[PDB]
Amino acid sequence: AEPRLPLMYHLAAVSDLSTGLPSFWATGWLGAQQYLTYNNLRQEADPCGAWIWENQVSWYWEKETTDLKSKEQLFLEAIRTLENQINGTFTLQGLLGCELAPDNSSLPTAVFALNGEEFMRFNPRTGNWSGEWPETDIVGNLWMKQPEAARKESEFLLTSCPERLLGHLERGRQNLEWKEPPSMRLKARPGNSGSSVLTCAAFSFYPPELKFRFLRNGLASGSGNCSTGPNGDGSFHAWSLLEVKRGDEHHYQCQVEHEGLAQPLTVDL
Amino acid sequence: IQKTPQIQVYSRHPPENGKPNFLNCYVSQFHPPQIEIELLKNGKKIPNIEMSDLSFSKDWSFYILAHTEFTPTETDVYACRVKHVTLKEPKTVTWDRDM
Ligand SMILES: *[C@@H]1O[C@H](CO[C@H]2O[C@@H](C)[C@@H](O)[C@@H](O)[C@@H]2O)[C@@H](O[C@H]2O[C@H](CO)[C@@H](O[C@@H]3O[C@H](CO[C@H]4O[C@H](CO)[C@@H](O)[C@H](O)[C@@H]4O[C@@H]4O[C@H](CO)[C@@H](O[C@@H]5O[C@H](CO)[C@H](O)[C@H](O)[C@H]5O)[C@H](O)[C@H]4NC(C)=O)[C@@H](O)[C@H](O)[C@@H]3O)[C@H](O)[C@H]2NC(C)=O)[C@H](O)[C@H]1NC(C)=O
Ligand SMILES: *[C@@H]1O[C@H](CO)[C@@H](O)[C@H](O)[C@H]1NC(C)=O
Repeated sequence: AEPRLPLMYHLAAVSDLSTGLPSFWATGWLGAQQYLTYNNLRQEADPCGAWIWENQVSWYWEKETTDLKSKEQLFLEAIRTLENQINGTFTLQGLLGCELAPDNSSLPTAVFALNGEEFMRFNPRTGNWSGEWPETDIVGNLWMKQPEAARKESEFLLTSCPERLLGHLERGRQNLEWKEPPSMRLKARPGNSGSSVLTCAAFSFYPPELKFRFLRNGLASGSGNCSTGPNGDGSFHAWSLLEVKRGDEHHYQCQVEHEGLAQPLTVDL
Repeated sequence: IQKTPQIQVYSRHPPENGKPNFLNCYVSQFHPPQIEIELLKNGKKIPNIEMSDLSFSKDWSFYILAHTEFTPTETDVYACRVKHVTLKEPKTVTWDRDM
């Protein structure tokens, strides 16, 4: 029901290193903000942004590093296997994590993809990997060569995850309750023949959920073509474009809705 | 499967000539992850820029952000240039001050 805060890890590995990418790397997120970073050319998991100042139990960051070094070995070996029985290059990705149940117990997630498409899944309550593709077998078989693997992956999801999540909900309450509204601007510029383009821009807001609505003489008139992107410091940036008749620009306004605003904010040219 | 990159350029704070700010080039929705990106000032590469961690979304496609400190002026032109397997030639995109 209520906003259910998720904790998720994003994992990847590649064979082609001609553009300077490391062979394996990962990031970790609490909802929409990044709290962790890690890559094989450095061997250590580090906190990001404000999390650098969170008060944690002394072994916290050391345990994140070890659980991740484990996953790195499974991924890199899976790549070399495929590179032996098949021709070509590969990219392997994983999405692992959880959410808290009413009794503070875990609700898990575990899916994998090869060269851009889902090809496998893992069930922690039973310890098994599934899927329906020739590669599913090549990889799943490799990972079953040692029984500890299945057990460790099961613990990471059903014990560790809910533990770290309840812990951040406690020590990082301040960061997690972040509700900052956007700074706004509305401007007009030349468009196609006989037209002007209006751009509604929103700067430095958090969380990312936001809603744009253009108004004409005070009435709803469309949402426009919109997009959003990261702003460099953890906050977000978004914009929406609407095409209107040259000379009628002054009739239009922009209105936005966001959690950090007591109510909708209306903006002028 | 391959996917061509979407490329977007914008500033962190509302822009003003003669005032310090930060320039962003957001590259997303691509696959494979191998890629090259550079920021330009009047046709010439700008040295020592920064780059976020390479991440990805629910549909598996990749994304990343390139950025640097800068002070806009009336006459200087800023742009972003990228190379990727899905592109027959380098793609250069100019900054639009209204974004
Ligand atoms: C809001 O968002 C709308 C939708 O979002 C997406 O839209 C798509 C299309 C992308 O733009 C995404 O990025 C958006 O997210 C948005 O869309 C609306 O606008 C687009 C863009 O105009 C519409 O579709 C476009 O159609 C183009 C048509 O291709 C020609 O033009 C391109 C240049 O723009 C060329 O790159 C392309 O090669 C082609 O060029 C022409 O080719 C002709 C044939 O070869 C050639 O003609 C011959 O010429 C010779 C002489 O040389 C002879 O004369 C001969 O007889 C001729 O036949 C021409 O010379 C040549 N022209 C040039 C200049 O070289 C696509 O290329 C575009 O990629 C794009 O698809 C889109 O359809 C429309 N939306 C809808 C729903 O219809 C909308 O604009 C946004 N609104 C706002 C306010 O922002
Ligand atoms: C779950 O955690 C909350 C917050 O500490 C606590 O009040 C509650 O007793 C715990 N267990 C259950 C079943 O709610």
